[PDB]
Amino acid sequence: MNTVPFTSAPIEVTIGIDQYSFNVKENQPFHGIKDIPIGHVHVIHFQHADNSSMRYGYWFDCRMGNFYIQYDPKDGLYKMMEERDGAKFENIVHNFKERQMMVSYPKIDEDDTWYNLTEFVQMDKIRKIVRKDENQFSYVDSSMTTVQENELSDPAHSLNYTVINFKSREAIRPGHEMEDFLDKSYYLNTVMLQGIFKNSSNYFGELQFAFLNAMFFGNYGSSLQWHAMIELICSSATVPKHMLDKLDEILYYQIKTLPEQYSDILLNERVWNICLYSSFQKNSLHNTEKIMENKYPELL
Amino acid sequence: GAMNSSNYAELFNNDIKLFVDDTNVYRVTVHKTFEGNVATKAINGCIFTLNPKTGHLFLKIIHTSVWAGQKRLSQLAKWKTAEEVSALVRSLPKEEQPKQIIVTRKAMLDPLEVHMLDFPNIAIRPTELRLPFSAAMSIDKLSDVVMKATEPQMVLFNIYDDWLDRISSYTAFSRLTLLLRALKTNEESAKMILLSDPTITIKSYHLWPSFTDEQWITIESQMRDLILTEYGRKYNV
Ligand SMILES: CC(=O)NCc1ccc(C(C)=O)s1
Ligand SMILES: CC(=O)NCc1ccc(C(C)=O)s1
Repeated sequence: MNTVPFTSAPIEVTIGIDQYSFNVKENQPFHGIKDIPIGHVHVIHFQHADNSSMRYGYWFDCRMGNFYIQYDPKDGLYKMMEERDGAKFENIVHNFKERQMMVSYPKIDEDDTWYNLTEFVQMDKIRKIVRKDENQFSYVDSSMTTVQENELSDPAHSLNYTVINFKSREAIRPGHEMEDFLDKSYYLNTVMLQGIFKNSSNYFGELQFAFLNAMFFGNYGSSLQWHAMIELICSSATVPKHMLDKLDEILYYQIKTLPEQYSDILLNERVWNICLYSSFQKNSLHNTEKIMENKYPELL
Repeated sequence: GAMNSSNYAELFNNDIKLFVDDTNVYRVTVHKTFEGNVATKAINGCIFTLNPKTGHLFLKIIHTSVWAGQKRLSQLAKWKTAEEVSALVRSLPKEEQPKQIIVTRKAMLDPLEVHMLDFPNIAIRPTELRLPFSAAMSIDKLSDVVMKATEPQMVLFNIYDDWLDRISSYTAFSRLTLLLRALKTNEESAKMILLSDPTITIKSYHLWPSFTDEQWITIESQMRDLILTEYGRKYNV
């Protein structure tokens, strides 16, 4: 188990660690988070008590280094940093645990939620979508736009998501205009899977990354990406059977985890009704359709 | 975006545009089978592609053989329309291509946009106008060439005959839409009006009779009466 210590908590802030969150009061004696499960990527995110504008946070993998959080009073945010002096880090961590100034990552032993939301997400692949290669962790916030959003403005602060556009030359083969637009299997399987991602794990990882950034940061372009990658599968008549079964599980745990009161802005009515009721795959997402219908039957 | 009353004069400026109407592309007669089931028999149709400024109607005739062995023909028809319009644009020199294509039915937007991805600079637009282009098959000479066709074919017609020598394209378009609206509302009455006077002929090469300016006023007024008429007869007013 790993630790992300905090230098201090000078400003009142709601702190998230994966799907958990807790309030820290201005200058409350808080020195970070302990018992973080190794083996998964994680996100530690922030929403200031005084300006709920800008949720922001860091994707990180404790196997890639020793990371800590330190408030920057100039830039006005909690910043993730890497400690290269490993003994200095061990020394610091140990003191804070002994004085019990850390909250424990509070995983129920029955609870595979975080795994099921991040099964295909990889910090090294996270660095491909959020470009800032001098850090091993990745910063994301509410306002960051995507490369596609920027075609339609700072490219350094962008989410470089794979471009999906159903009315694009990439999506449509000359001579199969109707066929390729009404059945997107060519775009999914040849252009995207074989051509860009290489395999479905990679397809799933981007789809998972898009969802989590939409949920934790209310990042709109991420929500667009997540919906686009779903709709591309649902609108393809020819999808490998294991991908459909895996998609149903992915979406099931995503819908399960979503806040009940955020469903009105994170879930696209058109895409979901189309995916569950009209698309080629309308019969293939049994778990997802069952959780959607029992939790958000308003949307449908 | 969409074309409507507010931006009506745009149709007569000097940017080359075309209207596309697909309402006569897929046409069927519905009949009873021997077993007493119902079946359709397709008949030839056409795509109505009209430059409103010049009057040119690039009438692409859709021969029934294009439907052979195809499923979902009402959906195929919008894509076939799009494919033929795309082919037409591609056949044309760059300086003669549409800067805009206006589709009379919103269902044509995605088919056409997809077939015209090679032409990002051509605006594909809808319209809020209720245009009467579906009545184009009530023009005898257009109906004849479609029904006579034995293979795919494109025939260009000037739908304004020689009117533009005497009136503007705005006025010629308004005449055309009133004629078509009349023909759509009561085809028998409309045709009676157009032909009641055997001394006014349709010169072989034209679509409409050779009315003088004053005869057109009369004709245009009678077409208005008809459209008011059938409106009452329809709603009892
Ligand atoms: C490399 C790319 O653009 N898409 C494939 C991905 C696989 C895993 C990803 C994350 C972000 O974990 S992204
Ligand atoms: C799209 C459009 O209106 N283009 C201009 C013309 C091309 C060919 C024409 C004739 C007179 O045959 S008119």
